[PDB]
Amino acid sequence: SLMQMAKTSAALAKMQERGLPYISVLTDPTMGGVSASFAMLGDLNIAEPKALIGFAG
Amino acid sequence: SWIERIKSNITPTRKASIPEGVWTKCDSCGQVLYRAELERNLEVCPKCDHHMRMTARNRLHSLLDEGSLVELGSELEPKDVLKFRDSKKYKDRLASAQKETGEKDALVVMKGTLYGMPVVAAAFEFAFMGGSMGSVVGARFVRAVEQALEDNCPLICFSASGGARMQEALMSLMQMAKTSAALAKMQERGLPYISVLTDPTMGGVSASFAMLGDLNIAEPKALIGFAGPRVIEQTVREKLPPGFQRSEFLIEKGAIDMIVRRPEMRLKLASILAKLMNLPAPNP
Amino acid sequence: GHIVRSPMVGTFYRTPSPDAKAFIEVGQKVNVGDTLCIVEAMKMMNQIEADKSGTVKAILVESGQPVEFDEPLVVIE
Amino acid sequence: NFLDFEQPIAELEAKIDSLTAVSRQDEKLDINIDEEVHRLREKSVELTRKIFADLGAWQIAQLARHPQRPYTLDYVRLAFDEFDELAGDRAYADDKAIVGGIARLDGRPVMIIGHQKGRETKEKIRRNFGMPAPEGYRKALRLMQMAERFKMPIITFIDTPGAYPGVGAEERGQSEAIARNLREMSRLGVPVVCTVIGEGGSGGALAIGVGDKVNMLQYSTYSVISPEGCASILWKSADKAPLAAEAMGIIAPRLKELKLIDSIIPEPLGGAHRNPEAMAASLKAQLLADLADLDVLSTEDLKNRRYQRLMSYGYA
Amino acid sequence: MLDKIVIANRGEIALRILRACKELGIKTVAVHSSADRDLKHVLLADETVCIGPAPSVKSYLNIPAIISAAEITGAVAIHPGYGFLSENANFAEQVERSGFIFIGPKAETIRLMGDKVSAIAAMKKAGVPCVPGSDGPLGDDMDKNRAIAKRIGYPVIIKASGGGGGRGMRVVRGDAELAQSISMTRAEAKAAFSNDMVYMEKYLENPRHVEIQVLADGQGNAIYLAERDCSMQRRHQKVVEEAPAPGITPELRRYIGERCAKACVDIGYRGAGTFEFLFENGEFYFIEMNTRIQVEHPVTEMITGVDLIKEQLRIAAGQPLSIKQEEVHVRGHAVECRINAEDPNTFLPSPGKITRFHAPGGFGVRWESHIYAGYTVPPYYDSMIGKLICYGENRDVAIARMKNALQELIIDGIKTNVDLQIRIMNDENFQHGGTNIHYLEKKLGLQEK
Ligand SMILES: CC(=O)SCCNC(=O)CCNC(=O)[C@H](O)C(C)(C)COP(=O)(O)OP(=O)(O)OC[C@H]1O[C@@H](n2cnc3c(N)ncnc32)[C@H](O)[C@@H]1OP(=O)(O)O
Ligand SMILES: Nc1ncnc2c1ncn2[C@@H]1O[C@H](COP(=O)(O)OP(=O)(O)O)[C@@H](O)[C@H]1O
Ligand SMILES: *C(=O)CCCC[C@@H]1SC[C@@H]2NC(=O)N[C@@H]21
Ligand SMILES: [Mg+2]
Ligand SMILES: [Zn+2]
Repeated sequence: SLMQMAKTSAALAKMQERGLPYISVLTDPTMGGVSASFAMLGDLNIAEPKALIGFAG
Repeated sequence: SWIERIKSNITPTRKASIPEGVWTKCDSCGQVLYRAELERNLEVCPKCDHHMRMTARNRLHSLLDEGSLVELGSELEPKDVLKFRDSKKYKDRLASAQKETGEKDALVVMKGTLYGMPVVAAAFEFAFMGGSMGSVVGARFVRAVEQALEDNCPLICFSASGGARMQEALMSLMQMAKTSAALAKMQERGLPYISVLTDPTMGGVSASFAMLGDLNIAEPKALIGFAGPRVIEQTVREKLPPGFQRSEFLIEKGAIDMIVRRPEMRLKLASILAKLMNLPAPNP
Repeated sequence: GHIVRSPMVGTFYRTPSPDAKAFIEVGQKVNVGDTLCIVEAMKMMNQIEADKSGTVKAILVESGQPVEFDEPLVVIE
Repeated sequence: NFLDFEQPIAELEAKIDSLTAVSRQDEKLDINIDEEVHRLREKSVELTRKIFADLGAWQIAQLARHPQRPYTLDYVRLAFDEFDELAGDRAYADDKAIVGGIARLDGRPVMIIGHQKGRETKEKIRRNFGMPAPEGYRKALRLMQMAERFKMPIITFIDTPGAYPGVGAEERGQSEAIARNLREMSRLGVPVVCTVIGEGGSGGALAIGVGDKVNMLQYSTYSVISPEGCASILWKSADKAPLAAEAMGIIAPRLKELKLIDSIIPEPLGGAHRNPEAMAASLKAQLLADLADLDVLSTEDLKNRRYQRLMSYGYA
Repeated sequence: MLDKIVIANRGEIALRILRACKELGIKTVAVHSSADRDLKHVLLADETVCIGPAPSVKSYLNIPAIISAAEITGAVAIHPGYGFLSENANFAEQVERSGFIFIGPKAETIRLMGDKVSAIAAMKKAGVPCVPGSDGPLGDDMDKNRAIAKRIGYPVIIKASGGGGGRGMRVVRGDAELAQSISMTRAEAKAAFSNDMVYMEKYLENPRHVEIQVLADGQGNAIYLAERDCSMQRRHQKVVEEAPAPGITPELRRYIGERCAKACVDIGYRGAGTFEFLFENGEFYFIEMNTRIQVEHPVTEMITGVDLIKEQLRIAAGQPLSIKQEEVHVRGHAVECRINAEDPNTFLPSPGKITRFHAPGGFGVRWESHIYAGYTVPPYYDSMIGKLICYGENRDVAIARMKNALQELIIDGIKTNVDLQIRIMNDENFQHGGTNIHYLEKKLGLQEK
């Protein structure tokens, strides 16, 4: 699973360099690997109210 | 009985003459110094190791090898148009500084070589109206960057200024963008640009190209920042932290790469540039 | 009281320049921060600042008279 | 300070120390030191094999945390020269839990990024137990970009308990910084090699570990979560950490078969700590070999291969 | 002649220089520290200047304060003596340039010969034999270091080229600790003398310390006076020094003296200085040059009849040598015995007050010091409080007088190294004369049960 973060990051880079936007909307819970992989990486980071977002529980 | 003497006083009439320019002082510690010793230890008080001012031409000579020096932008001179009427006339200060320091403006540029490797250097003569970044300063900066771009060779500079040249008003401010554009044009090429900060590095110069090079080498106990300590003191109306805007503090706060003392500087630049340019290591 | 003493060796001058008013003179008291004399050494005319605010009772030296380390200069009562 | 299972090795060492004193201590005492030294060293060498033959994954983790070991500073000193440490993120601080710099490897210039737990208590607390706040990872990104720009290879060491779980670390975009790191490193035009010296893992380690090659010592654990954490969440306890270590597959050979790491660098007997110089030499040889067969490929082919290898991640 | 000079030193050498100055009619200026207010030479001097507080660095090494004194009093030269600022080439440069005359060699030779390795190199170039060794400062090429060690032959010794006072030297038994020993020796040199230069030189196990005194005016004249021998040492620090040395036939005397004179001419040496050596099996291996006036200068004065300090003060006044090589004669034999404030065994300084004191006197006995009753030894500098001598027409007579003088001598209030001097004098081998430098170190013995 851990390695998948890099795969997702590489794909997102491949797309951002193209010009296609990638908006990631965070919803509780957004924590640990997912938060630090592509949750926080898109052009925009839209957090729905009162949602729990971070890295460490 | 000599064991018990009178403790006589000295006779004032006795008089010996020492040459005037052979003994200097270090106000940082108070130890009188032998001028030739201080000048041979790159203007570094060997007692308290407190760095002091150095002449721009002396600095360039110190770094560059001997006999390869080539000054750049020597025909550029101030051409005040704002006729700024201060308590003095801006032309008055311009001429006074030019004659007192022997340099047209704060910045001097001298193409040269480092351990057989071509390089371009420059520095600020802080004595020149606080070493402000005048129009000529930015123009010479552009000239040096252009020289570096045309001839593949790292470009180096040293920072010493109290802020942009007020008397030229917005003309100086705009130069920051010119310098930034030139530095971008060079960084995109692959030619490193190392800027070594020296006290004082403040105001426009600090925020223009002092902090912009690949590396940011702050000489110890140097004052680096953006807003002068008096301005911040009046604004926050409080006590600034100890070591404020000090290289030993701005390496703690991430803005400053590495603290290098002046004697190593030439080797430190030579080794780092010979690495980055991917050239064989220099021979001591 | 207290005696302030030269911390270095050199010629003793009270007027900063050949024809100048003395930094201090008997009578007028000084404060902690003020220059009291000039101790020339190698043409670098240094200066001496008191540490205890009080009256200048007297001056134990005279201009042109060399002084040594810890040489008493002025006594403050 | 040897571990609990390295006791027989210890007491034999404890007899060995006072041999120096007995050489010139007092009362004319200068005994035939050489004979006793040779016999006791023979016994100690024989016994360590009797001790390090039967260690498994829970131990491996203990050895990976031996409080006497080479950190990135040690490997830099013992395999690298002309080392220049760049400290500073340019934003808010330089971090002591990460040390980076530019050095030479057999003439060749390289970039070195890795963690440094500090040796004793003082340098451990000054470096936050090798736990980097995000500013550290921003610094690592900055250095990696610099290395990419000047056609320079990157050598990275990875020895971190994990990204710091603290207020200051979370406030400053920990997740954001690590995401960016994982994004940029996957586009550099320069080869990347990354070891797993010491104890590493927990994602934050991956911030500087996405490269063409990956290598790991024989006693280095690379776990998405520390065994104790997995034990607490799943086993509902802490004492059952060894079971978690056995299940997860945190040991190098277990990972090796998983196509996750490209090579294991064998250690000196009893752990690399007994012969740090030998470990440094082995690491330097492995790094040079990795770089060699890597420089043949061009930058475009390098990046394409890197991307392809990433996609191989996961059985899917 | 020099119209006035400053005694930039303290004590035995200070008082001795003061006597020489008053003899030659050259007024004197005593630069003292605040603790050394009531020294003998201070009280017997024309004009006394205080330059700093008790510590050496604040007061006596305060080159600025010394030059201040020299300028205010109107001197036209300065005598540093030995110790404090004896070999500080930079002090020589500053004194030269400030406008005064540095009594001694020109700073250039101070720099060339204060670096031991450059000194040995120039000596090799000038024909003076040298000890096998690195032949250069040690680098970080451990392979080359061990190759040289194998070439010269173990054991070996590490010596800091900028070290002084018999400190900063370590003996290396093998390559096992060669790197660590070198590192710690360099660290000690950096800490003490601020200089890191270290070099490798062969180790000799049976040396007989020799040193030949030379006077050169710096104008192409260089002469060599009698020999010396400081064989007896404790921690490489001399205690007893006999001049000339037993068994040095006049052939060897003149042979080495001519080479040393040629060396002084080549270096263009100015002032009084001494080429140390090391002796065994009829060979000489240069090891250093003390480009100053040594401590055991008397033991050449009483056998040659020439006052060295007066020769120095004449050279500094520009006068060439007034003594030819032939006209110099060694008539007899001498011996010297330093007195120091240490514990006779522990070798811990024991500064204090001297309640009672009584010079030896008597024929042939010379007492150099400043001590006297009521003189509280300052616990702030070297531990020497007198250089006692006993000149005889042969070694037996000179030792005899020494024994008698030491019997007479009383110094009370502070422990001192008189017992040890008596015991050395009574030693059979020493009375024979010709022991190796270690002799005293070996007598020390070792552990007992
Ligand atoms: C907004 C700007 O960019 S310019 C604003 C001025 N600068 C700042 O606010 C930043 C720092 N402020 C300062 O006062 C200094 O630079 C400090 C804090 C480093 C102090 O350094 P100091 O040793 O006090 O130097 P100082 O300010 O006296 O500079 C020396 C001379 O340069 C002059 N000077 C310095 N900067 C400038 C400037 N930007 N424009 C005009 N003159 C200047 C000063 O007027 C002074 O002249 P003077 O001695 O003949 O009166
Ligand atoms: N190469 C050597 N071999 C043996 N002994 C030596 C050697 N060099 C120095 N020594 C010992 O140390 C003493 C002092 O050496 P020297 O170089 O004069 O040092 P210092 O500058 O401390 O007086 C010598 O008299 C000798 O006894
Ligand atoms: C240099 O000529 C040495 C003598 C010191 C001259 C200076 S001028 C300033 C002081 N005033 C004075 O009378 N002498 C001192
Ligand atoms: Mg010696
Ligand atoms: Zn200073």
